[PDB]
Amino acid sequence: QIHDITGKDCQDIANKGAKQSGLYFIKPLKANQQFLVYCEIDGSGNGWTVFQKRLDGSVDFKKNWIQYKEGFGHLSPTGTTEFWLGNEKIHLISTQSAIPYALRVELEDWNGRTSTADYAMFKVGPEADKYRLTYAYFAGGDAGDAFDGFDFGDDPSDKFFTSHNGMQFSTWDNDNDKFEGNCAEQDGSGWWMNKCHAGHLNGVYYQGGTYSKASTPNGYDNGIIWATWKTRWYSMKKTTMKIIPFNRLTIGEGQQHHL
Ligand SMILES: [Ca+2]
Repeated sequence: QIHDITGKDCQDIANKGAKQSGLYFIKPLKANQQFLVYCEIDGSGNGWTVFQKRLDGSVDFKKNWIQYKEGFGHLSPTGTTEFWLGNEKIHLISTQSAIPYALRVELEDWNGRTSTADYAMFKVGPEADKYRLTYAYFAGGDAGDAFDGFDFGDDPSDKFFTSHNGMQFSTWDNDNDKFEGNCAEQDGSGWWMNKCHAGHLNGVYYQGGTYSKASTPNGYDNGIIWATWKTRWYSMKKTTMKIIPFNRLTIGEGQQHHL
C-alpha cells in the first residue's frame, strides 16, 4: 500500500532509489507538513508528483472552496482512482524552493490516443492570492497550448477571454473569474477560470466523449476539454496533471552542445 522512501517530492524519492509508482509520503521544504501523494516513477528515473487524475467519472468535481483547498477523491497504489490533491498541497510543493517545476498535462481520448502539453516554471500561489496559476511559457506537446487561450470563433477576443495564465482559482462559492456570471457554478467545478475556459480538466465526465448543447438544459460546454487538441464538444477519457523539477525535461536534445 504505502512505500517507505520519503523526500521533498517524487523526483527526490526516485533519486533515492524508488522504482515503483505508488503511494509515498513527501515533506515539502519549509512546510513542516508531510502527506501522501501518488508518484509516477518510470524507467528513465523520472518521478512525477501527480495532483489530478480523471478516468471514470466516479468522483464529483463540483466541490466548494474548502474541499478544493484540502483535496478530495482517492489515492490508490495502482493510480486508478480520481482525485484532486488540494490547492494548499499543490502550492506547498510547487513553491518549496527556487528550483522550477514543469507541469505536464497528459490526456487520453476515447479511441485510446494520448497527448501531452508541458508548461515551464509552473506555480500555484498562496491562498491569500486565491491560488493563482502562473507559468513562464508553454514548453511543448502535441495536445497544444490551451492555457494560452483559444479562438472558438464566437468572438474576435475569444483567445484573450479563454487564457489561463495568471488566473485565480474559482469554486461555485468563491468566484474569482473575469465573467459577469459564475463560471464555476455554471460548469459545476473548480478551476482557474477566466471568461471561462479553453482548457478545463475538472469538468463533467461525459461517457463516450461526444456531448452537445442538448446534453444540458442550458447548453454549457462543461465537459473535460482541451480546445487545442479536440473540439469543445468532446470530453476526455482520462487526464493527468503532474509535476517534476524542470531540469528533468532538459535531459535530452533540449540542449546546445558546443565546440
Ligand atoms: Ca464571475
